[PDB]
Amino acid sequence: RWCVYAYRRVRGVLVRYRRCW
Repeated sequence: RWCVYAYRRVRGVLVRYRRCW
C-alpha cells in the first residue's frame, strides 16, 4: 500500500488530504 499527502482548494479553502491506492 502507498499513501501520499497533498493539498487542494475547495470553496476558497485549502485543506490537507492524501491518496491511498
